Amino acid sequence: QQERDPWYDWDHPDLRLNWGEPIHWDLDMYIRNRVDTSPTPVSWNTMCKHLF
Amino acid sequence: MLKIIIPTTMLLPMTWMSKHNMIWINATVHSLLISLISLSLLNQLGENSLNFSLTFFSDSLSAPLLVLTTWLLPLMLMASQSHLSKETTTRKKLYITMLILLQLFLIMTFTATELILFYILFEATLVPTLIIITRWGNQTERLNAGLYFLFYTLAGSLPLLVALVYIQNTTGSLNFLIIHYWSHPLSNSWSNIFMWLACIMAFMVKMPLYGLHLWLPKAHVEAPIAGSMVLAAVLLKLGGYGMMRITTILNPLTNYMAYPFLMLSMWGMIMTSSICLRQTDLKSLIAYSSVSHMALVIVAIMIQTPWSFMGATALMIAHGLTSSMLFCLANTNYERVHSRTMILARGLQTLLPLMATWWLVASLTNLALPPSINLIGELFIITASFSWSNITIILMGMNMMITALYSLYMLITTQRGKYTHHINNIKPSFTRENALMALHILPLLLLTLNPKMILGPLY
Amino acid sequence: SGYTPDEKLRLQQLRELRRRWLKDQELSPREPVLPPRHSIFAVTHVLIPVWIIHYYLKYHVTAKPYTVVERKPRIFPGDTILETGEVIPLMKEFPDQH
Amino acid sequence: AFSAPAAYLTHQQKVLRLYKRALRHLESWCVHRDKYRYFACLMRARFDEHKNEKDMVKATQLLRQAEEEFWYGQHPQPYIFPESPGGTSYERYECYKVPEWCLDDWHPSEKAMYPDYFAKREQWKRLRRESWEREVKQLQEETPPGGPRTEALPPARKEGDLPPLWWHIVTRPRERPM
Amino acid sequence: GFMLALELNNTTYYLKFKYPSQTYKFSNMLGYYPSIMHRLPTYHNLSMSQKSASS
Amino acid sequence: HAFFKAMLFMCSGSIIHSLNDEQDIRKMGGLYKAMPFTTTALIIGSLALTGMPYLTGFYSKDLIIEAVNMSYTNAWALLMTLIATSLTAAYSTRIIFFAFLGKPRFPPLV
Amino acid sequence: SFPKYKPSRLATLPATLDPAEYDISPETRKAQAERLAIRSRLKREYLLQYNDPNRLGVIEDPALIRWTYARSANIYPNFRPTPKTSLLGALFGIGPLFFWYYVFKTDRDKKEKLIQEGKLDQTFNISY
Amino acid sequence: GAHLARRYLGDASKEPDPLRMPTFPPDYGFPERKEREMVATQQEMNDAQLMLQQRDYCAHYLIQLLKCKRDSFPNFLACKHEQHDWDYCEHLDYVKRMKEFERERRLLQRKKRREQREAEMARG
Amino acid sequence: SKMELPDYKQWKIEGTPLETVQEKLAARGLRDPWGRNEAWRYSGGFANNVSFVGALLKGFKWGFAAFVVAVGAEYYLESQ
Amino acid sequence: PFINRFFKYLLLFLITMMILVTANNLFQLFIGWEGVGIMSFLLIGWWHGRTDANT
Amino acid sequence: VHIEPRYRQFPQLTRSQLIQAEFFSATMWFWILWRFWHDSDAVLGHFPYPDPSQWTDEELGILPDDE
Amino acid sequence: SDAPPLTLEAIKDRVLYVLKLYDKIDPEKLSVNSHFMKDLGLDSLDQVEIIMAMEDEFGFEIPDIDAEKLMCPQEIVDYIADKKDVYE
Ligand SMILES: CCCCCCCCCCCCCCCCCC(=O)OC[C@H](COP(=O)([O-])OCC(O)COP(=O)([O-])OC[C@@H](COC(=O)CCCCCCCCCCCCCCCCC)OC(=O)CCCCCCCCCCCCCCCCC)OC(=O)CCCCCCCCCCCCCCCCC
Ligand SMILES: CCCCCCCCCCCCCCCCC[C@@H](O)O[C@H](CO[C@H](O)CCCCCCCCCCCCCCC)COP(=O)(O)OCC[N+](C)(C)C
Ligand SMILES: CCCCCCCC/C=C/CCCCCCCC(=O)OC[C@H](COP(=O)(O)OCCN)OC(=O)CCCCCCC/C=C/CCCCCCCC
Ligand SMILES: CCCCCCCCCCCC(=O)SCCNC(=O)CCNC(=O)[C@H](O)C(C)(C)COP(=O)(O)O
Repeated sequence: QQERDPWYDWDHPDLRLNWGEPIHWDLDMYIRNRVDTSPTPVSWNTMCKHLF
Repeated sequence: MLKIIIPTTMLLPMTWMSKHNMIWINATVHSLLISLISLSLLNQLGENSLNFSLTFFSDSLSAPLLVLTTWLLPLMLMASQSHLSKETTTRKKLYITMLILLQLFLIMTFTATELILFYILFEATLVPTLIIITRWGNQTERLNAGLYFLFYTLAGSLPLLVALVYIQNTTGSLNFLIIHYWSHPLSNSWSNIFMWLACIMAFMVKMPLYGLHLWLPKAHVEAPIAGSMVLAAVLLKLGGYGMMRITTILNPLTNYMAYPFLMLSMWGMIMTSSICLRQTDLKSLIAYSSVSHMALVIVAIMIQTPWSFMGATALMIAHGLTSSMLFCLANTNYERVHSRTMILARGLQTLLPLMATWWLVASLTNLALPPSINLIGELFIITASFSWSNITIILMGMNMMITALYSLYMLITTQRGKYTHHINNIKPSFTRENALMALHILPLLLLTLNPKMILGPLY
Repeated sequence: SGYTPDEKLRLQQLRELRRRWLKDQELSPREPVLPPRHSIFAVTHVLIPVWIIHYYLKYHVTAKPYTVVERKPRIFPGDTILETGEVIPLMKEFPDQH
Repeated sequence: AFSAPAAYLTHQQKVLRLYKRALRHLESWCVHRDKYRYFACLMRARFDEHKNEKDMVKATQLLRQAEEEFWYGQHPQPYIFPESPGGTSYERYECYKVPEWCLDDWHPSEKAMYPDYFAKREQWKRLRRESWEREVKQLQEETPPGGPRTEALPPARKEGDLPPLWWHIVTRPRERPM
Repeated sequence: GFMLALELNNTTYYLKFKYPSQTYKFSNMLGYYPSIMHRLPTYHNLSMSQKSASS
Repeated sequence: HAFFKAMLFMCSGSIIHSLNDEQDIRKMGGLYKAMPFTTTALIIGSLALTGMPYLTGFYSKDLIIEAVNMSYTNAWALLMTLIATSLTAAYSTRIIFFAFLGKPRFPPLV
Repeated sequence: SFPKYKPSRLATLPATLDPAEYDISPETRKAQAERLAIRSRLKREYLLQYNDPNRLGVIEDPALIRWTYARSANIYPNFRPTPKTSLLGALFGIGPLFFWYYVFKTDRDKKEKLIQEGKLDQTFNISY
Repeated sequence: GAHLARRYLGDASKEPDPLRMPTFPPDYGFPERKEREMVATQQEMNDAQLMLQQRDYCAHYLIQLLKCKRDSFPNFLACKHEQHDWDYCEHLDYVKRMKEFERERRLLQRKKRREQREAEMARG
Repeated sequence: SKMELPDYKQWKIEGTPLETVQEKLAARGLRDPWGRNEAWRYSGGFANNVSFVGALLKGFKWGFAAFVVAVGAEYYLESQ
Repeated sequence: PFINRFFKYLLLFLITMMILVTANNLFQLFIGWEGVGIMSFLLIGWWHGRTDANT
Repeated sequence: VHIEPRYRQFPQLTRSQLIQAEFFSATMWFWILWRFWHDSDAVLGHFPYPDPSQWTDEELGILPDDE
Repeated sequence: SDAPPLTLEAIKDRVLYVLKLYDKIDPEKLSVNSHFMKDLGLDSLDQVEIIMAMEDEFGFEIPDIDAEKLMCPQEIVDYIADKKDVYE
């Protein structure tokens, strides 16, 4: 839900969801209080190498 | 102890003879008086138990359980009268009759001096609970929930009956005092192994042990609020009480028959705590919480140390109070919005601040914030397990972290954020609901002030 | 580019209505209609609490052994003891590395 | 946030959005104002160099190249306005926002204070109750048979009509409610 | 440290613009510790607690 | 450390409140003259954090460094301690240069 | 020209870096038009009840109901015992139990053997 | 340090080992050595409750400094002569330790070279 | 209270680094149409500011004077 | 609008920190430990309508 | 005290804040100079660090490479 | 206290100030209803720069979809007033 457009007029602003639209199976994992899959400046598989 | 039994039997015709508009008032007042009377049972001795007669006795393990039962009756009465307003007078009286009969059976179960009488009462507690669930539940899943609740219990309890009558034919008595004084060790044979299993599995399924708990989410979600209160607060503790009673005759066989149940308890504790992290129904989360806490209680009973028994007693009392409070908190929102989905109604702290404070205190006691009796029990059990084996701390440690995570997840999902825009029927909290929450929470801290009253006979 | 006449007109009407609502949110002068010594802090917040604490420690806490334990006071050469009156000798004729 | 979106963006819209993003990230890199002005003028010259390309294929190829360069050279910690969706004060005052329908449940003693405010509230409620059916019927008339195709709403056209679906836009809580 | 930081802050006044190095990206993004440790363990834990424990 | 760390955060809060709840240093200009007392306090706190002689920071950090140097210890730990105590002065310098020196970069409604 | 960015599961591909949105077809434009039409129709259906003066309550959402029902009640009816299902169930439900059993049994056997030989340093171990 | 570079890069054979030191008898090279004496009694040190680490050979100066500090309590700037005396004693102790380290290095270098050159004499 | 914006025509890039920026963009054929919007950051009381070393030695003169007079008093106070 | 609550919260944190600091047994120290932890949790999410604060 | 916005001008400063800032900067610098004048050993070290090489073998007791 | 209660007159004054500090717009020829494309002869990039200049002046960003639409100073002032709940 972090990747959704924050400038859109969502029915539920906090959840960034619209009434009646299909809900992802793993929505509770993605509620943006939680796991974030948003694109990063540096690639994955490059951050891991540097950190390790 | 007929001075407590007889007043409840009098609650029965008092309810059935009351005016149509005074049943709740009369039942609540006299239930509270009976609780005050039962408060006298806390004056216990240091060496033996209070032996009232040939039939009833009171120990330092059963007195807090009796007090909890008698205190839980009025709270259930207050919690039930909201959603039963449109019901007819006769059916309301029948509901109160079911609750009174359940209390009477529970009171007699915790003080029976013989194991067969204890069995008969501990099995008689089934009928009122099943009737309540299947008659006054809301959804069509209540019938299946009642079937699951009945058969899971009976399939464990019938071998216990066979084992009990066999033991009485062998040793000549089932009286608990005689059983304790004339105890003899159990050899290592297949007959003794199956006797152990028959004496243990019914209480295991009552806790319930992980893998045998599938009935509990169904029954505790599909029941009405009073049913959920009494199922979580008192009826799960029958297994723990019975297990601590029966383990007297199971030594030294337990020394190795406890391994599968210990592994199941620890790993399934981790699993049920993890399950609580992805739950869309708010009541199922509280049910799985109960499963995790009861797994801890099972571990404590199985390792058989004084510290583990003290921790088990304290944890059972604390969990009863906390889980009943959490169920009532969820039922308030359900009555407001007629849905159990957790992410439907959000930002409720903005609309209901005092109810948010009650939510915060309940979820703080759920995660065992010190010096609550929840943490006293949990820490005693953890220390006993560490003495049993130093590697349990890892599993125990993981559980503590997970419990905090899902408790605060529930709190943040329900109370914080922004209120859903379309829901405009969230009325202010009634005085009844606030009084219910206060009567749940104040005894917890009061008991924290004097913790030797819930630490059991091993104190 | 820009708005269309429909959007411009709808924004105009909504803006007028919203400003009317915001104006209506204002309070008239009478709106909050309410229906019908110097050093006393140092007495009720310092003196009174320390009276209860000192009484509780002097006559209740110290009525049992090992409840208030104080580490023994340091003793130095050339000191004299209050109770016994014993004096402690000096310190072994310093080599005087002046 | 106020306008209804379209089914897609156009090429010039994408170019303008990339231009704004690049200017903002360059300002993030160039902290000082004179250096920012220098490099912003350079960026504008670079943008308007290829302004006159009549081959749309090569225009989109250049846009793709520019987006790739921007992603490689973006600021990892760009400046965000405090109330923008990533700022330090983005949703700070959302907990103070209370919907207007909550006032319907105030105790009469609470409503005894503020009589004129509640009189105005009653007037507004009567206005909404009178205008609802006209709004619904206007929406019914102006809607194509195959349902609406955008999220744009029609305005009021008649004598004393109101723009349909206005109550929850007009009666927003506030931006600084408490 | 004072002198080196002063030099590296004075050079920001120059009209020169160069893309950042990987050392700067490591320092600014906190070594990518929150970028990886707040996404991989949480994802695997929650996904396993749904797919395996519950279902 | 309690003293100067708390006062450094307090000066940061003062700057944040004055500039309409802005926290980014890239939009903080020349506050050396516009904020004389805040500038004085932040300079004193930065000098104490860096263990300037005879200040509060010095009576602990100086002894800590000189006791790390005269002990049988891991050599890598000593090297990292020295590099970190250089980076401390470097970060403190960054706040002062960016927040207090130069020309304004905040919105024009002062 | 510049180093390339490769997407991952927990760090996805940006929209401006997606080749599929830079080579478009009128079929794609038609699909976007249909998507916007469906979204707008759902939005209008919601807003009609949202602004209704006589509506008191919770506006029911069939999407939320479908989500919860799929996550809870629709799972077992759509379950088939397959080699994958059987292997994953056996592994994740059986392996941890015997792993922890082996660990705890080994630890306690070692402790008991040490106790038998009289060398465990149980001095001051009053409480268990 | 230079001793660390000498030990970890140069010949570690003739470099003293800080953990295993000394390796030579205390009276090896010296004809006679005075026994290092102590000024403060064990009972005095116990009564003053110094520390297990401050009970070194300079403990008497520390006792004097502590007594002067307790006597001159409000004037916390009067205990300078005693503090200087204690610091001087500790400096002399550190000088002695440096000397011990110095002694160990030369003996190790001298003994090993002398025995290897005697082996060289025996090799011809 | 009740204060109006200054005249917009007093903002000139004349004599500020914006001058230099304009010269270097003129050397390339470009132009900077926004310098006057940034001229206020250099125009008035923000014209000049101290250096890092100048900031660090903020109150050194007064403190040094007090230190010197106190040391002199110490030196001709031990003559008692 | 809730400054009184904020002041009460700050005071609560101070009390728990004193309990932590003066504790003589491990149970009292743990009480102070968890008290300051809970107080910091409540004070970090002071603006409870903001998702990042709760996170 | 009332200070009004300026809109692109240097903000209004009251005499007291500059007086306080200068006073505290001056007192810090005076404290540093005074405490260095009276406690220079705390920064420069107090006792001379000796050199091992200049210690004679007589006081260090090493044999003349013969025994 | 905090910042004063921003009014429509102040918003318009600041918008016109920023627009008259623009070198590509003549001061006197500019009016509160002047169109950016028709009357003033600016392209899209100049409009983007003007939107960014407005953002800097008021301290808050404007979404691109909303920003594209404004064409005259009246639209900018109206959008700012509607955003910040300015009614007087
Ligand atoms: C005399 C006896 C004592 C001798 C001590 C040592 C003697 C040498 C003296 C010189 C010491 C260092 C002097 C400066 C160092 C570099 C300065 C610098 O900034 O360079 C710019 C450059 C980046 O500049 P930029 O990104 O264009 O600038 C940003 C913009 O200007 C945008 O600007 P902005 O506003 O964002 O500002 C950026 C910011 C931040 O700038 C950066 O982003 C880069 C930060 C670099 C400084 C880091 C210093 C601490 C390094 C600790 C390393 C720990 C181990 C790491 C292990 C990594 C393992 C993967 O710049 C600063 O704030 C100043 C930076 C720090 C200045 C003061 C440095 C003091 C500490 C070092 C001197 C210590 C003196 C006392 C020593 C006492 C020893 C007993 O960074 C570097 O290239 C040099 C950093 C050193 C990294 C070397 C690591 C090796 C890389 C290759 C790996 C090979 C892998 C092999 C195969 C592996 C297979 C597994
Ligand atoms: C899903 C959750 C359900 C609840 C979990 C209930 C847990 C029940 C587990 C029972 C625990 C132990 C039962 C028997 C004790 C020992 C088990 C046996 O494997 O140990 C060896 C036994 O050796 C061999 O294993 C023989 C048994 C092999 C046949 C048993 C069938 C096990 C297959 C698994 C079926 C699943 C059972 C549960 C159904 C759900 C010991 O060697 P031995 O010394 O000789 O026997 C000791 C008895 N003596 C002294 C009289 C001789
Ligand atoms: C000891 C047993 C366990 C030890 C820990 C192992 C890993 C624990 C895995 C925890 C799984 C929890 C799943 C659900 C958590 C709640 C969801 C969640 O927190 O999402 C991530 C959430 C949001 O992300 P942000 O970056 O803050 O973005 C905010 C701006 N948008 O942030 C978090 O809370 C992530 C926290 C996860 C940390 C797990 C990694 C820690 C591992 C520590 C190992 C090192 C041990 C230390 C050794 C010390 C030396 C003796
Ligand atoms: C800090 C690091 C980030 C910086 C990296 C970014 C680098 C990008 C620089 C190079 C990219 C370009 O210029 S790519 C230029 C692409 N060329 C075309 O699209 C030709 C057709 N013209 C049009 O479509 C419109 O006229 C339009 C031009 C949009 C104006 O719109 P108005 O006139 O109607 O307002």
